[PDB]
Amino acid sequence: SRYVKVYRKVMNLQRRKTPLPWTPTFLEFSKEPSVPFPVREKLQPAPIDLSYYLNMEVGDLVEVLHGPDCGRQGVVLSISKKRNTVVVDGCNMKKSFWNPGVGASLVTQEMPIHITNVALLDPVVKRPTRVKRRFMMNGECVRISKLSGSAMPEPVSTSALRQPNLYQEYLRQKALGPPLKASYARPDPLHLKILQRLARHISWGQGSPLPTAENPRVNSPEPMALRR
Amino acid sequence: AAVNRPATRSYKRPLAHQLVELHDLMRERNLEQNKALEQAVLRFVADDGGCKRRPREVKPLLYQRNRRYISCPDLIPDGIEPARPCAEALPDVFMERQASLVRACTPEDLARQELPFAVQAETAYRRKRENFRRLQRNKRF
Amino acid sequence: RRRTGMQRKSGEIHHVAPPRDPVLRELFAAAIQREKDEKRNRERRAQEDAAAAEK
Amino acid sequence: KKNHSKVIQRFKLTRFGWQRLRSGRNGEKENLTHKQLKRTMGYTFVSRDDLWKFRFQLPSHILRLRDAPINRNPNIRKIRRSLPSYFG
Amino acid sequence: YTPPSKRTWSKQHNKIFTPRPLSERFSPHKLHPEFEWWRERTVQPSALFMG
Amino acid sequence: QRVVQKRRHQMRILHPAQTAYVPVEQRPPPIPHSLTASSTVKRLLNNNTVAAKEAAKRINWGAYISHQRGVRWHPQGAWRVQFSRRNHERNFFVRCECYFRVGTYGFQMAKDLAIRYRQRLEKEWEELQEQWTKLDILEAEQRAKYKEK
Amino acid sequence: ACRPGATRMKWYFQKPYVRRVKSDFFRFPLLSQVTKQKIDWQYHHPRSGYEAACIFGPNTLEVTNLPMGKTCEYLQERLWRFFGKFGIVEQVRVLPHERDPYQTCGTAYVCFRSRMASLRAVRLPVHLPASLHNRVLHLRHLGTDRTSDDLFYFRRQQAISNLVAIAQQLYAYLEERGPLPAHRALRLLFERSYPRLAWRQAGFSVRTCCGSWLGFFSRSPFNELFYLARETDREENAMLEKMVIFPHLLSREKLQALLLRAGRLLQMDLQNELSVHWRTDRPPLPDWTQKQIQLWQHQDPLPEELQIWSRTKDYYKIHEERFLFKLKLKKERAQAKQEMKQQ
Amino acid sequence: FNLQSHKTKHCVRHLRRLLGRKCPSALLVHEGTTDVNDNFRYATAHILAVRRENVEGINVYNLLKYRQLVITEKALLKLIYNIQTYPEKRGWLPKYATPDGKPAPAPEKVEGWDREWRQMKERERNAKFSKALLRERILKWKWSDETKGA
RNA sequence: AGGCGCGCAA
RNA sequence: CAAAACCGGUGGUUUGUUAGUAUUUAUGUCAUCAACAUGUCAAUGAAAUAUCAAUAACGAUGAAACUUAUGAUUAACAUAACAA
RNA sequence: CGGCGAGAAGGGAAGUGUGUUUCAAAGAA
RNA sequence: AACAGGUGCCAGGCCAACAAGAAUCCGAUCCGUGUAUUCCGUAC
RNA sequence: UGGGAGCGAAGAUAAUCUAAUAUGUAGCUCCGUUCAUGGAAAUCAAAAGAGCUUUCACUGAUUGUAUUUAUGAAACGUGAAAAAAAAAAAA
RNA sequence: UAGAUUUAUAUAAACGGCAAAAAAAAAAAAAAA
RNA sequence: UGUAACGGUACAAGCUGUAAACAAAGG
RNA sequence: CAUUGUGUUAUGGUUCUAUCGCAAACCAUUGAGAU
Repeated sequence: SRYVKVYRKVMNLQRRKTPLPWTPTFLEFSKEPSVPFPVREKLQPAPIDLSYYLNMEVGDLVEVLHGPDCGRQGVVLSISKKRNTVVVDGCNMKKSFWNPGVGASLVTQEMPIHITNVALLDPVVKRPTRVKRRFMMNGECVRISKLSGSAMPEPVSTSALRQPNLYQEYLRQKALGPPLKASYARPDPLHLKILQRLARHISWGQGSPLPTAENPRVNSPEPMALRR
Repeated sequence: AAVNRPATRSYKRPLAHQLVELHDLMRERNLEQNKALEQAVLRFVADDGGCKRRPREVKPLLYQRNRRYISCPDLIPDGIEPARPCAEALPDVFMERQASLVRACTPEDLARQELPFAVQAETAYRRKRENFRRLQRNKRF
Repeated sequence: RRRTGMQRKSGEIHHVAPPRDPVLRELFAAAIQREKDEKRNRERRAQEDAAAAEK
Repeated sequence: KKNHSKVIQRFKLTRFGWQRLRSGRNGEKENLTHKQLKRTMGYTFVSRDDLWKFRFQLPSHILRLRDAPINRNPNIRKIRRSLPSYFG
Repeated sequence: YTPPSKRTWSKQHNKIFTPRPLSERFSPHKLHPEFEWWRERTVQPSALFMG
Repeated sequence: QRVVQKRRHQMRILHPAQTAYVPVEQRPPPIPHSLTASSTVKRLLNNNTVAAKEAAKRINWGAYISHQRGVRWHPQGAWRVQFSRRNHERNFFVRCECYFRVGTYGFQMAKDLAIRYRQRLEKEWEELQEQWTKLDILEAEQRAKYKEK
Repeated sequence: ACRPGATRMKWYFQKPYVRRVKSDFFRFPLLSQVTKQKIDWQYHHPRSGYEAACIFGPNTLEVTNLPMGKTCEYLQERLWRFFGKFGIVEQVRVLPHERDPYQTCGTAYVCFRSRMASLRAVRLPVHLPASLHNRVLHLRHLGTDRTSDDLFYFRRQQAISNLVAIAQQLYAYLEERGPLPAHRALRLLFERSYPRLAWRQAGFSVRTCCGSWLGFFSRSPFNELFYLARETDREENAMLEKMVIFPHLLSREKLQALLLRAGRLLQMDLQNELSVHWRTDRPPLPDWTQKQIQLWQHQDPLPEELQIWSRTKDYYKIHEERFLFKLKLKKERAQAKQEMKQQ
Repeated sequence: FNLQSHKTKHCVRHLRRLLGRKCPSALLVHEGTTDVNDNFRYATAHILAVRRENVEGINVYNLLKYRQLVITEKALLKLIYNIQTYPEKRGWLPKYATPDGKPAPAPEKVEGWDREWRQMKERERNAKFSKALLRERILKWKWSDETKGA
């Protein structure tokens, strides 16, 4: 069929983050105005943060309900309220990349799971449950699970949960660029300092001759001077 | 040209000691004031030989309409105000200022016209260099 | 937010922190005090002119 | 653009015009004389009356017609040699 | 028509099938209305004998 | 493919005629183009024949040449005198369309009178320009005197 | 496009399990040493690891480390082929993955006809090729607890390195002290044990790579370095007690090449004993049986007569004369070559 | 365009001094690195009558839109270089297929290279055997049916 | 990268 | 030949001043189904926290009123007043 | 002043003259 | 000139909690965010 | 879902009509869209070479199929985008 | 997140043969989705 | 999730659930 | 050149629009946090 190509083009226009940045160059003008914008329906349900109403916090034990990790149990490490997504320990191991540090050639790590695909676990029955916040007379808050009526254990602490995020380090290094030459990366502090002194003279010398063994005198820079 | 190249495996760049030695040779031949050499030194120092790296930053040309405000006092010496123009308005260029804008040409003017673009660029570079100045404060006199 | 929130006279405003170096710190303090002194000079001149006009 | 794959097969574009074979090339020819047979097996040019068809059947192959110049300036005519000057 | 490949020529019936969630394609980072997340499920007994 | 058709004749590619440059110290003035509007001259030019080419040599084309700007020949059978000027600042627009007819005066006499007419028009125009400059200076003097008060 | 058949298989990288809070059993339960999975006292039962013995009898081996991306039936056939080398295999079973019944969890059970066959089979681990993810299958006999020797390959690699070092040492000693008697020269040679490389008297690498010092000397390329000359274990000792080792005068490059060659040959010897052929000491198989064996791994090409219909009408003339004649000419050429092979 | 103060009022006063109090609008052209500084970028950010541009973004549209053009010397030289070297970049000028890219010397002609042609023209200039020469040419030469080449 | 054109004279 | 980020919080810009708007039933049909009814939530006015006084007249407020303010707006079309 | 050579499947395809070229119906993000 | 909202209609300086004019003159009948002139704020 | 899978029409062009086009389109059933499709050569090519897969432009409306109507993002190839192969014998 | 929060929307599928009544003794019993 | 039926509320195109617009001052 | 017509004006008739809204993208800042 002779329409698949144009259909794919117009559909990619729906995902394009137009306008994209464009570097000016002499006698060249951007095509961004000619690129059309994506079309969307603006009358939709308002944003919500489902974690607030579900009483789900980092450090809670949850079970993945659907997908290739069905039945797997892990501790929540991160919650995105805007995306209503959750990172679960050892689940959705989808993001693999060249190792930015020491160890094996490749490293893989979790990816967010939508909060609706996950459920809190009852401490006694260990099945999907619903957690409600109750308040005592003094104002102490207690999270109670529907299935057994048990109080939720305190979330695992950030100190225990912490792990480095190697994908962000990989992204940082990639943004920096390809690896440097070993010779270029070798430090040369003495010659660098010589060049830095020369650069100081070049930038702030106002075109005075460089010092020599014959005349090492110090040339006084001129001030801007007021108009009179 | 090369100091601006990336320091990756596929580029040819001078090393720091090579730049120092080249500067020394030009100094011995009384060419240390070379514009290209000076600019190469500056660009090399700016990046420390290309070892300190940052994402490509673009200095803004326009700002958003209702941007935030950064409040800072005038960091200027005392008793200083911008200079004031002479009179109110200059005479009309076409109606009264025609004679002042035209002058008979001379061989010196022809020579200045015939001067080359490299000489013009060096003149501009050295002029900016010499005129890079600033206003002093009381404790600097 | 002016689209969904209240009306506000002032946008987001930031005041520069002072420099750590003592010399630049002293110069910055001098500049700030100069701004304050100019404002107070305006106010005092206004008061003096008001009194003179009253008399 | 789009060209006619059938029309293209019967014609050849040259620097002097479109060329074509002659109907009767593949027909009965026992009663033709030698002159007529030579002309029949030769070639000829598409008539100017049939060129408008090409404009739409073979868009990608254009022959730019070139007739003789038509200049009515009296000074270029042979009678100008009998005049002491030009007309202007 | 797309000719099959080494990985694609074998297929199961749309309704009579062995469920294999490990290999079935899924997008866990999206909301799926078909699963009715809002709807609460009943916790059945985990062991039964004689019904 | 944009193939330019070419014509061949006697085993050569035929081209439009094209002549070279013949330097001339002083090219004489052309015979007026107004003659080509006459029926006789039009037929002479349109008939490429021996009789036409002999009549062309018998015709005295030099009598129609005017050595005066603004005077020339018209198919009327007369000498046309023209003089056009536009002065917006003084609101003065002149267009002379004078005819000196051969039937009325004579070929040569009409030519002479037309030339004299054009010369007089030029002289009057010069004098009028001088007078306008003088009047303008006077007007400036009056405006300055008024502003004195 | 549609639901996936057994041709489409997926698996994902397993994150190593870390009990971040040692006391929090609810969120970081203990692993079971038997099942190597998190303990679930609520919904699981204890397993001793001998349950399959009651199903498959005493002559049973448990196989572990089986790879992903393979059907349980394909793996069963492959394991049957491998373990047929030791005797009659009554049965082979491969446990499916909890999350994909078409793939394996990594465990299998092999039931043998004979105790001796099972015991012989358990001795060495099973090294698989790249297509099987280069996995080394670990074997465990359910009736005697005997396990495979998972370090055999790397211990033999260390032994080969030790043998090369021994050859170099002996050549250096001969170059320094000249010809030496065998019983005195052999005591100057040392090897480094596996895996921590502690110095030892060189007597184990020789017997694991060659079987004896005489074998070491008589097997190439060490007989191009050394020359034994006359002036059971008892015979070996007596025979060595009356010899002198003489060197073959070599250059550095030749000696280095010889050492590399010795390493390569010993490596080949190591690979042979792990890739022994599965048809060894077995009767020939008919052509139909061989085709059935092949079909477990490869499918024959579809008939060209059926294939011709795929030539799209948009650009092809189906059943075209020149194309069909080309097919006939190719068939004739193939038949002629086969006739030449027959004759 | 290097300024020592970020205050809009000082830059407004400088612009008024240079261009007067009746300037409709201005386009300020600079290179970006050492021709102008962040103080200038801050000061001009609220002068709605002026627009800052780099040398790369100069257009007939900008020049027509903004009444005045205020250009630094460095930016002016950069613009002049770009304008003068654009034809070479776009390939509107001839190349010489030499390692240096400059023209090579024109060789001399071999003596008598056209003597036979001159003699043939001299023979044919008699022109009295016109039909005979025409028939000779018809026999010798053939019109080509191709559209490219001879 | 590619496209069109590229004297029939000398 | 010149020049050389991730998860929360807070605002702004663009989409979008250049584009459009979509949630409730009156009415048809056996049913599938079809289909922009009735200006606006809103007297007028910027303000009713300017409609007070009052049988009537003169008054009050208001820029404009018992009214070209106590709903506005062509033509066709409806009625009158004035004119030779 | 480089020497008889470092385990390359006996199978698929390519003109039917295969002396030659290419691939291995067998594996991961 | 998009230096946004509101204030009787077109307001950078009247309100809007952080800058800056109750600025002056001229307006049929009320008002003016309007015309003209001018001062001031702005890393908004 | 002019994306992918299955089944699968007629009004319209052919100046009737058949093929072909429409079109593998509409309706119907099923996937649910870059965390996807697909995929690391028993590939393509010439006697030189390229190097999984994918996207864009050109080659080109060319070579093709249809042989009254039309269809044709062909193959090799060229210039770009993106770049990846395979952590992994146990511990 | 102080509490409370009726009824309908035919749901053992947070699940697995298909097939009426979200899942029905074997067989009769039949399928491009 | 979304929607609706009844009921309460100015007998309603709004709000709301028999606690039907409000607890924030408890051993 | 009518009181059965016309000219001019007046009164009716008459279309109904008062933002109850404004990222899922990008820019800039700022906490926690990693290096």
